[PDB]
Amino acid sequence: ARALDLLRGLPRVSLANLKPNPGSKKPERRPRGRRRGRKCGRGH
RNA sequence: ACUGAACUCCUCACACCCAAUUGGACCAAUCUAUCACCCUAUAGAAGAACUAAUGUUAGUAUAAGUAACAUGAAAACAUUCU
Ligand SMILES: [Mg+2]
Ligand SMILES: [Mg+2]
Ligand SMILES: [Mg+2]
Ligand SMILES: [Mg+2]
Ligand SMILES: [Mg+2]
Ligand SMILES: [Mg+2]
Ligand SMILES: [Mg+2]
Ligand SMILES: [Mg+2]
Repeated sequence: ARALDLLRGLPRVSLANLKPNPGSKKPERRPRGRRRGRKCGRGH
């Protein structure tokens, strides 16, 4: 099982590494900007 | 016969010019948790960034040193005159 030793190939897994899993939460878009929102949920 | 453009070719480098709406990836600053020690990495947040709403608080221009405004005269400030 190469997993544990492959992990041993790095420094100590400190608190600086606990990443949310990619696909954890979709981006919290503030309803604005040049791309997502110009009228923010109501239209003209 | 030329001159005449993002049409096209010419050499690089090409996924870099609609309307809403939707869908994905990055980040301005701050706080926190570990890092780090001239502005820093990665994560959880969240009152999270403005050329404007006939917005409001402070400052300050302009119109401008303009529009408008006051002390009867004289005299040693005794007093006289109008
Ligand atoms: Mg072309
Ligand atoms: Mg288009
Ligand atoms: Mg940045
Ligand atoms: Mg905000
Ligand atoms: Mg402003
Ligand atoms: Mg204003
Ligand atoms: Mg004038
Ligand atoms: Mg005058």
